[PDB]
Amino acid sequence: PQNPNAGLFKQGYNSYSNADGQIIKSIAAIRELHQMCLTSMGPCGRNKIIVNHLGKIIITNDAATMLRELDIVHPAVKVLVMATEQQKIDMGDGTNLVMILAGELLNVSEKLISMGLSAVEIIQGYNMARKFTLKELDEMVVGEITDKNDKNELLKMIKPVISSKKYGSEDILSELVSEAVSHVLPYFNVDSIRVVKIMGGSLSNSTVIKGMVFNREPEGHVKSLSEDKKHKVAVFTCPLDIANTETKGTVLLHNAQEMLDFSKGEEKQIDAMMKEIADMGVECIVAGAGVGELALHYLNRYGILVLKVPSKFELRRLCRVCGATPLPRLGAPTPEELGLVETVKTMEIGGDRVTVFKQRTSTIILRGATQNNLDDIERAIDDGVAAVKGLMKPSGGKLLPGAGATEIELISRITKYGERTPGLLQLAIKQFAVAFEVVPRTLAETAGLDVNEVLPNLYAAHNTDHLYKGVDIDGESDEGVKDIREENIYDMLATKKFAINVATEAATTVLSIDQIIMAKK
Amino acid sequence: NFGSQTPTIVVLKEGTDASQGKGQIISNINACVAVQEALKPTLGPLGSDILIVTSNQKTTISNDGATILKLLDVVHPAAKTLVDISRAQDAEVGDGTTS
Amino acid sequence: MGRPFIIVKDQGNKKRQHGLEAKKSHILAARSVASIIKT
Amino acid sequence: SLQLLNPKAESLRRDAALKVNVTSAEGLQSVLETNLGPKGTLKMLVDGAGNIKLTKDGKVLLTEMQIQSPTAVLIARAAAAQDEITGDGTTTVVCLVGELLRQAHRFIQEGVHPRIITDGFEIARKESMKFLDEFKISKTNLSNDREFLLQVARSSLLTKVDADLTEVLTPIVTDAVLSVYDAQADNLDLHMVEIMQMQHLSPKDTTFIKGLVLDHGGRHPDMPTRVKNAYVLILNVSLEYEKTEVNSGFFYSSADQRDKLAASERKFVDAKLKKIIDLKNEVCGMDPDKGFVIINQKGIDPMSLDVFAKHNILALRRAKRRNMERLQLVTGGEAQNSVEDLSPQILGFSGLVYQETIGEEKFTYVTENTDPKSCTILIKGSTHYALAQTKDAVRDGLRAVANVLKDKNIIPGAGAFYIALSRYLRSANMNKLGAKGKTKTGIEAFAEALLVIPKTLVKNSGFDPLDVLAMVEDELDDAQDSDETRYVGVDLNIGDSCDPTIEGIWDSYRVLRNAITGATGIASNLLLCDELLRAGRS
Amino acid sequence: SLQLLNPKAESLRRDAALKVNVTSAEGLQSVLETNLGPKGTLKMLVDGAGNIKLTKDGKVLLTEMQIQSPTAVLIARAAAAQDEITGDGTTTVVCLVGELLRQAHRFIQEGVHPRIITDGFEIARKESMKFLDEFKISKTNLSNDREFLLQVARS
Amino acid sequence: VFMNASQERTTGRQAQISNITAAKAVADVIRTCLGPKAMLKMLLDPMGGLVLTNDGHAILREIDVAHPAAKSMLELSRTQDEEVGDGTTTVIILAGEILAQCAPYLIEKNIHPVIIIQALKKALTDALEVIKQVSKPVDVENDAAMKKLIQASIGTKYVIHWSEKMCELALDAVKTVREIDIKRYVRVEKIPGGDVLDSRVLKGVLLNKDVVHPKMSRHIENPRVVLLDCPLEYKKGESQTNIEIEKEEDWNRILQIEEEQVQLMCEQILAVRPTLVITEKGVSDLAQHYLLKGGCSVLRRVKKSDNNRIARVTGATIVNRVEDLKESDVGTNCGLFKVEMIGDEYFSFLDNGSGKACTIMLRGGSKDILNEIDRNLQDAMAVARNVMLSPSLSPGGGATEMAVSVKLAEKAKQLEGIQQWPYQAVADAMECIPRTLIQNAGGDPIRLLSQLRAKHAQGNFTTGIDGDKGKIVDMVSYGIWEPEVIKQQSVKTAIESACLLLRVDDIVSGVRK
Ligand SMILES: Nc1ncnc2c1ncn2[C@@H]1O[C@H](COP(=O)(O)OP(=O)(O)O)[C@@H](O)[C@H]1O
Ligand SMILES: Nc1ncnc2c1ncn2[C@@H]1O[C@H](COP(=O)(O)OP(=O)(O)O)[C@@H](O)[C@H]1O
Ligand SMILES: Nc1ncnc2c1ncn2[C@@H]1O[C@H](COP(=O)(O)OP(=O)(O)O)[C@@H](O)[C@H]1O
Ligand SMILES: Nc1ncnc2c1ncn2[C@@H]1O[C@H](COP(=O)(O)OP(=O)(O)O)[C@@H](O)[C@H]1O
Ligand code: BEF
Ligand code: BEF
Ligand code: BEF
Ligand code: BEF
Ligand code: BEF
Ligand SMILES: [Mg+2]
Ligand SMILES: [Mg+2]
Repeated sequence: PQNPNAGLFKQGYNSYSNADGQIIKSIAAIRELHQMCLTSMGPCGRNKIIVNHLGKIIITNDAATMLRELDIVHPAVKVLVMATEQQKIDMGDGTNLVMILAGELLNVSEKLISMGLSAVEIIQGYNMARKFTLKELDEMVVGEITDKNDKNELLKMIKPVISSKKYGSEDILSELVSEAVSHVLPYFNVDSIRVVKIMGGSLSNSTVIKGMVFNREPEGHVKSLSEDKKHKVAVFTCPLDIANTETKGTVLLHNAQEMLDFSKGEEKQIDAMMKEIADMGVECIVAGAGVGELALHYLNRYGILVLKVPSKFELRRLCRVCGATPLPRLGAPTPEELGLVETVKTMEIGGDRVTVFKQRTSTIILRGATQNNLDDIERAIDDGVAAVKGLMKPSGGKLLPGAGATEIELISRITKYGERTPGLLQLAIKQFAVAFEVVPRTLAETAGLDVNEVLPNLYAAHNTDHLYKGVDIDGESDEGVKDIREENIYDMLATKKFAINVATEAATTVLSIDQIIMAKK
Repeated sequence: NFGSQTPTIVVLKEGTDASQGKGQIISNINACVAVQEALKPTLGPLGSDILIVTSNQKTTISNDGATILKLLDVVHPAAKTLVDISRAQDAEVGDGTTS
Repeated sequence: MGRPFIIVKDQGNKKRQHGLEAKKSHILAARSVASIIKT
Repeated sequence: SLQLLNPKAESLRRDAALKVNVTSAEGLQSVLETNLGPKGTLKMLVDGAGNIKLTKDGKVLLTEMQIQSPTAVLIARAAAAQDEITGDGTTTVVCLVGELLRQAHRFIQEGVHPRIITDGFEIARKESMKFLDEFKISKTNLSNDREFLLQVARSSLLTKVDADLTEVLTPIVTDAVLSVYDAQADNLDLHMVEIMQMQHLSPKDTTFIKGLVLDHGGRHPDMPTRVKNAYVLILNVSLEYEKTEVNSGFFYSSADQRDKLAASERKFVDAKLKKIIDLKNEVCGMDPDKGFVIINQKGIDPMSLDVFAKHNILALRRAKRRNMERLQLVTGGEAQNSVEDLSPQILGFSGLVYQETIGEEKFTYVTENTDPKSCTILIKGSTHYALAQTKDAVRDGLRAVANVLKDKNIIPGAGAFYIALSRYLRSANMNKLGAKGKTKTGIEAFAEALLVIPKTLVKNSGFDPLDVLAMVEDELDDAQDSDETRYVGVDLNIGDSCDPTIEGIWDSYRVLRNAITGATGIASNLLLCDELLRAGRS
Repeated sequence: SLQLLNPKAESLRRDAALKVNVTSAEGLQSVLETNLGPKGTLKMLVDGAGNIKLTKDGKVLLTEMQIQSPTAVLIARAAAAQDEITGDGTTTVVCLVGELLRQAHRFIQEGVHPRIITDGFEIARKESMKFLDEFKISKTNLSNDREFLLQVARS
Repeated sequence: VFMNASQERTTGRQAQISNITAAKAVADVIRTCLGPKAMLKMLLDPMGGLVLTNDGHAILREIDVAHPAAKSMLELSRTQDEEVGDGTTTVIILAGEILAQCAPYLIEKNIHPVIIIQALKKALTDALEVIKQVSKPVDVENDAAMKKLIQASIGTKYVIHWSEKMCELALDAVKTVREIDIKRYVRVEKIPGGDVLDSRVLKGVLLNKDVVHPKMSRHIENPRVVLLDCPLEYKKGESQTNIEIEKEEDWNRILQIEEEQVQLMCEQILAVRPTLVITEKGVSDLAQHYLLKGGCSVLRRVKKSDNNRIARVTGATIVNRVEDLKESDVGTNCGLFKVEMIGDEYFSFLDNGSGKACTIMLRGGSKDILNEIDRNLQDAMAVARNVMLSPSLSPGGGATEMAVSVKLAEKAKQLEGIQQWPYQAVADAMECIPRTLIQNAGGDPIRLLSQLRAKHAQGNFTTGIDGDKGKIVDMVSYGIWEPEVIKQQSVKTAIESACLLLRVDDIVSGVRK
């Protein structure tokens, strides 16, 4: 017996040709991770516990985070993974919809590839349908709410985004989010809101502080002018110690009259450093760099609090709350560059001696039991935190009817563009629609409802009060749907825009290939 | 095509453990039950004490739940919740750790 | 309903003396220590 | 899609399956064109034992070598089905499949569905077969042309052995076939074919014996060496001590009873011996000229050898179980089995039987027979590598002359037949059908593909193959415009055009009949494949 | 003869050397013709690190891959010399040596000295070069044609 | 241990996928072996032979498959061949796209398997009634109308080139074994070389044996034939007989009993005025002398199965006991006995009354490609034997299949509910044969399925695809009609298949015993 070779030009490879590794073997390898986050979509979706390359546990509802924490091989699978990472950096939300669309866009593409359509045919047909989906979306917008920087409107907007990541308490969380954002708004930096998580209590025990939290050791003594109020602040890049030069500092002593005078002159050398700062009426010095033991001694006597440890992160986010300006040159403690803080005390949380900087930049102290879960609800908070920054920048904040209503009106409207086009391309546009059945279908499948009895009851009620109707959870709603206009359930336009666009690119680009070539490890 | 044999593109890297559905949920509960069941004696006035010898010959005797669950190296990721659940109790209260 | 599992770390290298049959092995241990010195 | 069903399964898919098949056939033909015609070159082969076989024969290389390529082992099966059914042309099939796949491949790489060429192969094969029935020359073989048949041995032997060994084997082959054939149109080759080989002298020492030279002799020293007028006896029933098929063991209770049984066990044989001598006395007693000879299929006991040497009989034991029949067509008498139903009307006669001894081996001759329909080619040869080599030359000529008798036709050689096809098939493509166009290319290849034999003969010749081709192509058009068409092939000596009818170089019908239908059948099956699969139990 | 100077030396001699070279060049044009023109197809490449390169460019496949065939590595260097001095036409070169070796092999297998076809290559090249000077259309690029130069990017 | 360990459990949708995946990728290795434009997948077997054909079941048969769902799929083309003969390719492609078009689209929409099985079981009872109403009954003995049958069923594999001869060889083989037939009384002795135009069904049997004695005739005009189920040497005591010799004379008397026992046989054999004697067991070197003097050419050691074949042609009956050889047991009306020589090897012919067994002599271009013709003739002789039993003929070439499509596409809409989804996906499945027939041709499938489906609804049952063209053709005017039982069984088992594999939700591996 025995078989010959085909061609030896390379060092030892594998080639996946005839679009096989694309038309079938790729779609099904994507389906494996499509079914994964299919059961993580929405409030009824389940979290997944992922133990990484170093044994550190991570539990997430998020598709992008859950996919970032996995080690992936299949190249065409990797394509939709970078696409979920796209909408993570560029919107924060929708990461689960990137996947669910692109995954089905290919899943439902299998019936076309086998029908007799070309690869270039489905690509162009999906492009002609995406460009229609985005156009027919802009004319379904409700409540372009832009009440300056309103605190009551932020709460209505964030509630649904938080709800579908950690359904436990959408109310108790988004109140913490909105309140921290309310202390910053007078472009609304994602970075202007910081999160500190420390174990103890419940998720309700959590608080919002109009400043900052430092888990560093305070030095000399704690400022009790805190009760009296109006404390002055100064920041330094330089170390609070005798200023050495960058070039090797040698101390050449010639006469014995130098020894006494050097050491005792050193005493005064930095006492005089400290006095030029005390005589400016400063009550708190925040050091990023080091502090000498002689220097803290004189500051200790001058009745001034010291806060060493900050890296460059803090020196900038503390700068914005107190309103100071940090100077590297220790010789210029200007009154026009000082800060002002309402309270700087040693509030002990969970047993840790923590320094507070309350009352700009704000800090939420998320408290709980498991240091594990607290990590995830920080990502839930960061979803809405980044959802707020996405309202401000673009001219229109805008609103869409979520829970499926947006998706089902799309199934109807995209098919309407389907039947208008004749030609061979018609089918690619029509299937592009059927793929949108996944968003409500997975919402139903996560709730444990008759997929075969909800979808027909949801379409039927959507054929202008029909525009609002989208799927709901529970036993009375086991009958069907809910008027989404009344439950305060909306997702934003800019969320569904990046999603449906990146998901169409992701499903197109894997359809562009028909020969994958891979090298050994 | 170059190869007479072209295997199959892998979803995840070899040596990746995956668990789905009812198996998963009920396995995680049973795993937790195990940690609990062994900590159940130390409760109450006539509670039993545990003698743990760690991997480094460190011999310890205790009734302090957080100390027992910490000296036990829990690897199971779902049963590591019970160590963090007891740790938080020692942090905010001190007592209850076992309970 | 049977999965080979990892509760504690290096579970294979951990032996467990249990209940009374442990106490016997503890007292008799001290006992032997005693017989060495009692003389 | 296949790789799921079996993790460790070799496969060559799509257009690679074609390539792998074509490169291999193109290759087998590259290892087997050094053999084509007398212009070819002898190759020495040594198997793992150390045994030196030494032949230019096509089927020889193929059976003597380990074949690994699957597409290759299939082509060597058409070569075998050629040698077993025709005798000659085992090389023509290989490179006809080679240049047939090579020429068909040039169009498929241009973008033609194999099936299109496949049909163009068949439609050409059908035409080539009708052409052949019309191209042959009808030699009146029922007239047994003494020297025309001498020029079919001389054409087929020259392509296997020497210049001066062929002039020796030529008559010996021809005179053999002629000494078998009957007016009732029969030729049971295997009988008058007895190829006997001898280790001594030289391969140019081979002698034709119009009788039968055997591989044994008189096992007793006192037996006759020369028997002047031999009545030959053809027996088969064993002349030896044999125990009973039902358990024989006996009992005796006297020191005498031993001996009076000791002959009682030999009596059965001796009573079978009696009836022989009773014929050897009733036929020889009266004639001191007439001798009596036995050639026995089964054994002859040492007790019974002293018997035959006594009554001056020439006994011969354990002859080949086929030689019974050969001797019947040598002397005349039918081969008897039993001794008890034996008459002198059954004894065959040969005018001379003599025993030549060489070292320790003995050769019993059967000469000067009154009328023989079976003969023997006594191949003499010094070594051992030649004794198979000069046999595999005689075979490829003894079956080659018998094809001129079996088929009442023959075809002029030097590859004139192929050239004529390549000219005819190039013209009548418009004529054959006004064909499907696509079909036309398949012919266009198959047609120009046949030109292998000519070219690969000029290649072997040394002369420029494309040049002597065009030379025959030129001198043919000279007769095509002159009306009377005379045959033209390739002269291998001078590198010029020539007439095979004049030069006396011929080529059998059945050879070229089962050459084309075999090559097309295997090449037009190797194209049509799209996968090469390997799957099965460990 | 050679085998006496080095016991462990690999060598393809006579007609085999020619066959190896052509099979290889025919082969390297067989793996790159999938790229020629807009009708061509997009290929995904993943290196041992896991990095996704995704290009139809000829010089891309040649740089991105580990070439083993010595006759093939020589043809890939022509493609380099193309991209480095021209920018475009790195696929044209490969399958022009393929079909060039392929069409010339059809004659050497029949029984023609390669040097005979080599001169016929050069005497046609010199001719192909004189024809090019006479086949081109002179666009007045000193006038800078706004939309004509737009149809070269578009091509 | 708890269970046994070393056991890979696949459960739920996870297990379901594995089965549909494999079953559909089974169809994949044969998709390009359907119809006329189909190819030849050349196969390397384990111990060194070679097989290269189209005959669906002969491709799969030489493939080793591990994943049970494909082991279930392949051993399912076996049922098909062992019932009809042709259609072994089709069965698996349907088995696949019943599981493909049906399952994933609807098993991944939460529909429970057991409802689907009941839904697909009704779709068969319906599908069979459709095929039988779109078919047309045919004259089974209109010798020339039956050649159009065979002409169509060979017009697939490499044998097309000589259909005209093959159909005559197929039809004439089944004609002389017909009260109903068994095509295993038809030895198909393959002889390398010549050409196919040399193949000739012999109303008789061919043997590879030569006459055991030279003097015995190699040509008998009208031979009276005796067939023997017993050896032609002296038998032994089956009772472990042993002889104890005492007297001097005893030896010769016994040693001749065996010489005589044969003469007692030969006297009894020759007593039926025979000229030919053939035995299943070997013949003695003394038996030939008494059968030479009897004038009987003797044949020794001939296959047990070749005897029942000869005895059916010659008309003589085979007897073990020589003692009771009767007047009936002789070969009346065998017209000839010869030993013609086909280049080197001797073959014994038996030619020329009421035949009921037959030998097909085949000639080709190799011993290798001969097998590939026998694989075609076996598929030819099959389609001829089907029809004589089931006289009806389906209008094939994708047409019978498309018929099942829109008949089931109407029935599904008129059913509604939940049972409709699986039911409307067997209708989806049927069109897969046209789909692959457009493909293997090379036309645009969607463009031609469109002008097929709708052009079927009001355009007759017999509207299918022409292979070589790749266009719609009324199969009445063209001449491609497949026998009715093929279309019957094909749809029967292929569904029985998809409805066996759907019941699987769990794969436990490492079971033992
Ligand atoms: N209270 C709710 N009830 C029903 N559906 C909701 C609710 N809140 C959000 N959703 C839906 O959940 C989807 C968001 O899913 P989620 O798990 O947050 O992933 P992502 O935001 O990355 O798409 C939205 O399409 C929205 O319509
Ligand atoms: N003197 C000759 N001149 C030209 N051609 C010859 C001559 N002798 C033999 N041939 C040709 O050589 C071929 C015989 O080739 P050979 O080496 O015997 O291999 P094969 O086994 O294929 O016959 C025949 O085609 C015959 O026409
Ligand atoms: N629209 C078109 N129609 C026909 N031929 C085209 C078209 N566009 C480009 N081509 C041809 O395709 C070739 C471009 O090949 P390309 O894939 O760019 O590889 P390269 O230029 O590197 O060889 C050019 O020779 C050009 O003549
Ligand atoms: N010339 C043709 N054109 C179109 N369809 C054909 C033609 N010949 C046969 N068919 C169809 O294809 C089937 C034969 O294909 P084949 O490869 O033999 O599959 P199977 O082995 O299952 O019979 C027949 O049942 C018939 O319906
Ligand atoms: F999956 Be998301 F960004 F709530
Ligand atoms: F066991 Be405890 F911490 F009271
Ligand atoms: F090499 Be051959 F069969 F004359
Ligand atoms: F692929 Be090229 F260099 F346009
Ligand atoms: F290819 Be088949 F089973 F006629
Ligand atoms: Mg979300
Ligand atoms: Mg307590």
